[PDB]
Amino acid sequence: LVHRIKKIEQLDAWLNTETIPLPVIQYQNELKRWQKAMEQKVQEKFSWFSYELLEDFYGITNSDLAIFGFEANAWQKLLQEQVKDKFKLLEDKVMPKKVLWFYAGQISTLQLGIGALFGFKRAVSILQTYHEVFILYGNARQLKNVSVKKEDYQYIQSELLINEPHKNELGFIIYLGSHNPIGEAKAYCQKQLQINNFLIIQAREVMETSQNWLPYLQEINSALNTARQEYHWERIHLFQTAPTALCMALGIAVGHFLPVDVYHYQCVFSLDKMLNL
Amino acid sequence: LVHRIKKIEQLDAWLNTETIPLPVIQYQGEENELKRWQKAMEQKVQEKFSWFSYELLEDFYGITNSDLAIFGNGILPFEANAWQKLLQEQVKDKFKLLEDKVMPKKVLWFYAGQISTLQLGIGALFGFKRAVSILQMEFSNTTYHEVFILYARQLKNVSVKKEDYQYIQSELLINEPHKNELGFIIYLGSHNPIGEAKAYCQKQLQINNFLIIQARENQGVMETSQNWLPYLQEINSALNTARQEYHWERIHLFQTAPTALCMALGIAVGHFLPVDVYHYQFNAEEPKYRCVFSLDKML
RNA sequence: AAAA
Repeated sequence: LVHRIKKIEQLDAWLNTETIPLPVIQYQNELKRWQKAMEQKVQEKFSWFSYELLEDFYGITNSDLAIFGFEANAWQKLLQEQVKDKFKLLEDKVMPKKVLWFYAGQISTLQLGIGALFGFKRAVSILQTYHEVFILYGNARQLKNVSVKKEDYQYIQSELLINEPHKNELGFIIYLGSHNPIGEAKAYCQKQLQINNFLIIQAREVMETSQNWLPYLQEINSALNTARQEYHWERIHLFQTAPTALCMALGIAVGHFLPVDVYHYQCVFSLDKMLNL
Repeated sequence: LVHRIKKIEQLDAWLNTETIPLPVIQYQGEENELKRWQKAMEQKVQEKFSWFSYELLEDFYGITNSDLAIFGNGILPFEANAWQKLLQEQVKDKFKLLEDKVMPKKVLWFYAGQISTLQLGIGALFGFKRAVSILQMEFSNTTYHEVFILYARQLKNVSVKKEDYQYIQSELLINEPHKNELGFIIYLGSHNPIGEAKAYCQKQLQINNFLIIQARENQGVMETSQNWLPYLQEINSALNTARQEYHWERIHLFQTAPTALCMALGIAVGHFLPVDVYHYQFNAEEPKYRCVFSLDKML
């Protein structure tokens, strides 16, 4: 029931628009504080948007846009319980008009699985006061640009170290966070999985929040494809620190195609198993 | 049985036209996402033929959304016989039956698909004798774009030579001239298959001759507004030039290519070539490649 | 490489 309408233009904007935003959060009363900020950020671009108006027009409640409640079976269960069908159900609810998602998240490692289940085919705005940092609407396809070679790298440096060409097990290191995991990741890969192959990605010089973060995704995708061009890899394990937006977009781009075992630092799930679980 | 039509302009436009769009799509998953995909495709077709509608299609030729969808429930099993059964029970006669459904009026297929490897078989069973608009979703605005227009001779053009290449770069590695078999590798997507397919060929097919095709400048992103017909022209010219000075008894196809490009390549090559297509399955144990079908065994 |  629509009863929170105040301005007459609000009804016109809510009934004669092409895209209806649905801000979604990934939180483990803090949701109310997080959803208030998320409702304000979309209000910057859509002053006609309101959570009460959204629940009146389409029934998308506040709990309907948030999944709450050694990363393990608990992590994969929270992944498959609501996240797997959330986007499909919400897009089914607003069936005529297109959907412009607004995504924020909390857990870095779980954000990779959330993005992989989320897909590369969603017009999204990934926000990181919350500031939008990933713009994949309006331009989106550029997220999968792997054309940037190793020589013309501007933001980050990639180094590939291979010690067992016969063994097709490569480690994935992305040093784009707070604490450098390079030594710990090397010890873990050389001690537990006995993997001597690592694909480290480090910064060339945390980030500029105001600026668009697409070149980071383009550079990591290009480095991964360049590494996979000449050699064969059966399995990839990540060992990284990253912002929510960066890993979320990496999961969006790489997706479920590559055989990847995402681990969390303080395996858990499999990127190819998101479509299987 | 016209009952879901309100205006008369759509009625008269449907009655007195020559081309009737039959937008056929392929999906593997849930029916709700199939309905959403069909709705987006219907919007794209109405952008060009405003009188089009699924309800009008059903009221005019008695044809539902099922006939326009190559639909399968869940993930396709990673078995060659399963893919062959899908190609034969569904795709082998689908286009023939849809063509026969509307006999006096020409059909204009507005095609998009989901599984890239399947699109080669769809194009092979499709044939160059059908004028077709091949689409590709641009994800900035969540809308299709007509990247191939065949409504078709320039589809099967050859006159472009290697020195005049502008879009793709092609190389031919012939290390064993005695062996009359090579692997066709295409990389015009965002996940490089060169290493994995080369390892598969050299460890499971014992083939050391390759035809590698990539993009020249912008690999992984192709302008969905611009026509992709030159891309396929370059690819087909490279393929035929590789088959001019050499005889290839059998070809092996691995590709990370757009769905639109895959279907365009399938319709250009057709079944007049000895190629086995190998599909990469994400949720599969190593080896993740498998000869799902052969291009020369369709008929 | 399962709407690239």
